[PDB]
Amino acid sequence: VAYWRQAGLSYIRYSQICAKAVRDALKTEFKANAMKTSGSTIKIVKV
Amino acid sequence: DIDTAAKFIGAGAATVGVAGSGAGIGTVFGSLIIGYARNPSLKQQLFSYAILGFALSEAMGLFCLMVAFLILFAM
Amino acid sequence: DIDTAAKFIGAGAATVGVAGSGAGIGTVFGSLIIGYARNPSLKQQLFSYAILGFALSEAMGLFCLMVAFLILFAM
Amino acid sequence: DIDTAAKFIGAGAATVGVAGSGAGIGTVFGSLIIGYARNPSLKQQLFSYAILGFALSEAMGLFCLMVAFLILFA
Amino acid sequence: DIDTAAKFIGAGAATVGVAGSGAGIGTVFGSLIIGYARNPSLKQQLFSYAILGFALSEAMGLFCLMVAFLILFAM
Amino acid sequence: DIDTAAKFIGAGAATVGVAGSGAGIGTVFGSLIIGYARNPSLKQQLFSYAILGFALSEAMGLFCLMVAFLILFA
Amino acid sequence: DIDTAAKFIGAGAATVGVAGSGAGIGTVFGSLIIGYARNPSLKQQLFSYAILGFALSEAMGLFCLMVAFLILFA
Amino acid sequence: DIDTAAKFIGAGAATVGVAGSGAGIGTVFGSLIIGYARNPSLKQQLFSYAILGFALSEAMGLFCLMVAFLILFAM
Amino acid sequence: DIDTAAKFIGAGAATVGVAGSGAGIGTVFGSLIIGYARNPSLKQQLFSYAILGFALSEAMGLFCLMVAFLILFAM
Amino acid sequence: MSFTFASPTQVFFNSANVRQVDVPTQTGAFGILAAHVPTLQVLRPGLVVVHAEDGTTSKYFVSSGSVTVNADSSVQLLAEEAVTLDMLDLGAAKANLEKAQSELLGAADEATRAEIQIRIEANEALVKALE
Amino acid sequence: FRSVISYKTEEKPIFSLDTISSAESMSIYDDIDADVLRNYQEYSLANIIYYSLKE
Repeated sequence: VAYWRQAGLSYIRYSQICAKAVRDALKTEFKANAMKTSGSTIKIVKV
Repeated sequence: DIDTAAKFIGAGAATVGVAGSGAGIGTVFGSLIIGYARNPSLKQQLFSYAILGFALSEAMGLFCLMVAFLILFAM
Repeated sequence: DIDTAAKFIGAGAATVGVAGSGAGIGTVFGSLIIGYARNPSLKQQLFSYAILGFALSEAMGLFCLMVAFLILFAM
Repeated sequence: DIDTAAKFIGAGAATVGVAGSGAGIGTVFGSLIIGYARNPSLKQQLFSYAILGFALSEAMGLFCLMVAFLILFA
Repeated sequence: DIDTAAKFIGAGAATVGVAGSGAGIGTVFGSLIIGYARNPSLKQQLFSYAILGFALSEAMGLFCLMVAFLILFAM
Repeated sequence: DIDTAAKFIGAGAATVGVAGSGAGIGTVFGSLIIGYARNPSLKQQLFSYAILGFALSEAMGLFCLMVAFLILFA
Repeated sequence: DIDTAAKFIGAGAATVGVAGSGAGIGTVFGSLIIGYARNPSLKQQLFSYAILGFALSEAMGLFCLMVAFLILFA
Repeated sequence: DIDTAAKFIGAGAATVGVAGSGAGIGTVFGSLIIGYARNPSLKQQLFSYAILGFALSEAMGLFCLMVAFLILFAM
Repeated sequence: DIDTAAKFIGAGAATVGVAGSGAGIGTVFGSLIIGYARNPSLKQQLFSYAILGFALSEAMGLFCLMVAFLILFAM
Repeated sequence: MSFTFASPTQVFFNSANVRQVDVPTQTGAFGILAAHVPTLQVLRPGLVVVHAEDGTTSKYFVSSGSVTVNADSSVQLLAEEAVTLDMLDLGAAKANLEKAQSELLGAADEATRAEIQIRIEANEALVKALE
Repeated sequence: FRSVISYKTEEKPIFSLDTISSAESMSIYDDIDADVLRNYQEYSLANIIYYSLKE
């Protein structure tokens, strides 16, 4: 029960943040294809 | 006085038995450490059980300890 | 007389076997702690076993204590 | 007499060795607890190996007490 | 004389009991290593419980030393 | 003779060694419980090595036993 | 002499307690091996713990032998 | 002969060293069971190190036993 | 002859103590075994500090053995 | 052992055979050999140094995911972000660690604190990875 | 997808933590705390959804 679990952050949030971190450490030589294929696009529509 | 010799030697031999009490308290405390680390949620219940084991071995140590105390006072 | 002291010498040497009982009780009541920490949903069976082990090892502890007190008072 | 005192010493010492058998019972039973928590679907075999280990520890304990009762009363 | 001889025998067979406390602290700190390796997010609580275990285990150990000391100095 | 009393004393003191074998068997069989609980599919070889360890700890137990009767009954 | 013979007996007896300190030290270092093979990203802290424990347990066994060597000549 | 009484007493007292070896070896091979269970394809390396530990615990054990045996016969 | 016997008795009561270091050695080497079972990638480090633990407990074993020989031969 | 190490975008090992693996996890790293006991551990920001059947051992940083050690001795190592080491800037990793700590205090909520702690931990594991 | 002309509709199962941590089938799996299943399922849900999105 790591710290972020009792914080309420779902494990997907943790993976999102770790992946974003490892992306920010990528060289801008590769940030080209890192930035694309990375961003989320889906919007939500409620009931 | 061989009576006093027996009293003191017996008290010294009886007080050693608390080695089991020492090992038991140590292993119980270590087990509580591991249990809290793995599952911090049940901290309270685990600590209660640890205190129970603590006391239930302290009583067995107090058995020999009180034997020695009784020898010291009475016999 | 020497034997009026040898009785108590032997009994004091005998009582020390309770270290094994103490260590065993502590080990079992640490295993209880961590077993409950890992899998809380099996608590009742864990405790049912724990009592079995406690009684069954303090039984040998009390065998030692009975040997001692039989040397002391009953013979 | 001195052999009576020697026999008393024999009891007092020889019985102590049972501490190891008692502690071994304690450890094997703690292992029972751990294994059962880990693999509850083997309860029966857990009791099997538990009683096996207990028998193999009471072997040592009863050797201790037999030596005591043979030095003392025999 | 045998009074002094009895005192020396008693101290020798009494100060032994601290071996069990030594095993206890060894187990406590081994479980401390395991507990830290598990969750470094609890270091302060782990320290608290471990020093508590050391205090309340060396306290158990010290009684045989105290018994021998009282027997020697002031009988 | 008094030296027979000394033999009794020595044998009683020696009989404390049994404790090591007792505790060793306890922990070996506990670890066998663990290794058969975590990985049931090695039961066979795990038990083989567990009985090996039982044998080599009963070794200490029985050598203490035999030496106790050798000093007692040389 | 009676009293000096008992001095020697008491010294030899007092210097047994070291067994517990040695076993506990072995436990501390085996546990360091485990907790380091698990999480090798805290090596510094793990060694801090293990050495502090070694010092502590060695010291307590040394207190037992301190009782031994003070009863020897005091 | 009183010195022979001492011989027998000392031999019987110092043959207890096998206790620690028995306990340590039991722990060693239990850990071997666990380690081979977790990672069965290192059974050969695990048994190499297990035999190392066995031999090098019984080494000190029988070292003490041989010292006590030389005490026994050929001091 | 009383001191001659007491010397051997104390020598035995000192050569017993190393059994605990033997148990500790068994513990640390089993720990090496299972730690290498878990994380074989740290073979070098694991073995190198397992041997250090071995020698470090051999320290205390030698400590008691030298105590015994000192009492037996040089007072 | 049938190893399969993959990322949402690229596949490194597909049913490939490698002798030994060194995976991180949420409960401290460990290793995998042919018949390792089955497990369902998830990953932690770290680096997996796959030991090829021969001498070569190749180190891939992984940021999160899941390791499954199979019943039949195989392995699935899925990583949300599996980058070989050279693609990373160690200086940038340390700088990110330092900044993330900088905004550590500015967390009015506990969940925000956990967020910054997550990024900080990942960045530091990166910093150690690149040395 | 199967070929430029071929696509077959499919349905795949999603299991919850209660359903997956109460089955004898996967008892053997080791080291599985009651929490690591929560994380593993939280991740496998997104994982299957992403696979379906691509297909």
